[PDB]
Amino acid sequence: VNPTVFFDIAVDGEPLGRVSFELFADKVPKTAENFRALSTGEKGFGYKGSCFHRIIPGFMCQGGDFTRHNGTGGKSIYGEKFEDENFILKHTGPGILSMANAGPNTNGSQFFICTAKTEWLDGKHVVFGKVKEGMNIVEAMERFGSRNGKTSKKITIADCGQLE
Amino acid sequence: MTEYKLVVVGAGGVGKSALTIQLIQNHFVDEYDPTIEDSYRKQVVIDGETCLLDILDTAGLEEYSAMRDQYMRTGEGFLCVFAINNSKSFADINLYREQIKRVKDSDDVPMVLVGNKCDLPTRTVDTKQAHELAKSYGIPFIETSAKTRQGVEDAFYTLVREIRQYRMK
Ligand SMILES: CCn1c(-c2cc(N3CCN(C)CC3)cnc2[C@H](C)OC)c2c3cc(ccc31)-c1csc(n1)C[C@H](NC(=O)[C@H]1C[C@@H]1C)C(=O)N1CCC[C@H](N1)C(=O)OCC(C)(C)C2
Ligand SMILES: Nc1nc2c(ncn2[C@@H]2O[C@H](COP(=O)(O)OP(=O)(O)NP(=O)(O)O)[C@@H](O)[C@H]2O)c(=O)[nH]1
Ligand SMILES: [Mg+2]
Repeated sequence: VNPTVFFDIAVDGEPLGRVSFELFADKVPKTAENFRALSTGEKGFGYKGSCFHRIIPGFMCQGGDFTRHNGTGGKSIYGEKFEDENFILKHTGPGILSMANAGPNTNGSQFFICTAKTEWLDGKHVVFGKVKEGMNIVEAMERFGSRNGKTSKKITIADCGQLE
Repeated sequence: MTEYKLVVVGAGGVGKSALTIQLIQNHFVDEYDPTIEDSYRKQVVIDGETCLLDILDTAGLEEYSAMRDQYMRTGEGFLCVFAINNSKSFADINLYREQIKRVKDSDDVPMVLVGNKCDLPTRTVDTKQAHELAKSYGIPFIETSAKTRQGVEDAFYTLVREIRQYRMK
C-alpha cells in the first residue's frame, strides 16, 4: 500500500491547516521513501520546522530546505543528492508532488506542490506523490506568494509525520 | 537624477547574481541559488553625475529562453556575462546578443561583455578570444570576479557610460 504523510502548515506561527499526501511508492519507491523518512524525521533530520521558501500563484509552492533555510539546501536520506529514479508520472494538474532539483540527478529534499498543470517540467522533475486531503490549505498558501516567489509571511511545516 | 535600466543576461551559473549582489550588498556567497527574476536599485556617482541604477537580474536557465522578449524591450542596456572557465557560456553570448538586437530591432544597443570568475585558475576562454568578440560587436569587454570584487563596479559603470553616450548622440 502507498504510504500517506501529513504536513501541519503555519503562517507566522499561527496554524492554517493540515495537508496530506499519497506517496507513489508503487511507481517510485526510492523517491517516496526519501520523502516519507524526512516527514517522520526518523533519521534525525527532516522537514519539521522548515518553510515554503518559494510560492508563485498560478504555478506551485516549493519547500524542503531544512539544512540552510534559504532555498539552496536540503539533503536526501541517501547522501546529499540522489539520481532521478524515473519520469513515469507527469505534472498533470493541481496537487502533484514532485522533486525540485539543480538539473539531472540532483534530488535532495526540496519538493514542490503544483497548483496548476506544469507539463513543461515533465521528464525533468520526478513526480512521486499527490495531495490527498487539504488541497484548500495549499490554495490558501498562494496569497502569501508573489511573481518571483518571495513570501510575505513565514509559511512553515509546524509538524509532519506519517499517517496509518 | 537620471535613471538607467540595466539588465544582466547570460548562461545559467556564470555569476549574474553574484555580480549584482556584490555591487548592491558588498558580499559574495558560494551557494547556488538559481534566479527566477530579481530587481535592485542603487544610487551611484559616475563621472560626477548622480545616477540611479535599476538592475534586472534575469534567469539563465535555458528552459525559459522563450520568455526574454519583454525584459529585452524594456531594458536600456545589457551586461552580457560569461564565465572564463565555461566555453559554452561564451558561445551562448552571441545568441543573447542576437536576440537583443532582434527584439530591439537595432544594431546599436548599449552592451558590455563581461568575462566573470577571473579569480579562478582553470581558464578555458582566453582573453584575446573575448577582446576580439567584443571588438567585433563594437562594445567594451571587462574581466570581473564577483568573489574578489575585481572589475565589478567597472563593469556596471561602463555600461552606464555606454547608455549615456547612446542618449547624448
Ligand atoms: C522565466 C520566468 N520563470 C518561470 C515562469 C514561467 C512561465 N511560463 C512557463 C510555461 N509557459 C507555457 C507559460 C509561461 C510564466 N511565468 C514564470 C515566472 C512567474 O515569471 C517570473 C518559471 C521559472 C523557473 C526558473 C526560473 C525562471 C522562471 C527556475 C530557476 S531554478 C528552477 N527554475 C528549478 C528549481 N530549482 C531550484 O530551486 C533548486 C535550488 C533547488 C535545489 C526547481 O526545482 N523548482 C521546482 C519546479 C518549479 C521551479 N522550481 C520554479 O520555481 O518554477 C517557477 C515557474 C513559475 C513554475 C517557472
Ligand atoms: N569563483 C567564483 N565563483 C563565482 C563567481 N561568480 C559566481 N560564482 C559562483 O558560481 C555559482 C553561480 O553563481 P550565480 O551568481 O548564482 O550565477 P547566475 O548567473 O546568477 N545563475 P542563474 O542564471 O541560474 O540565476 C555560485 O556557486 C557562485 O558562488 C566568481 O566571480 N568567482
Ligand atoms: Mg542568478
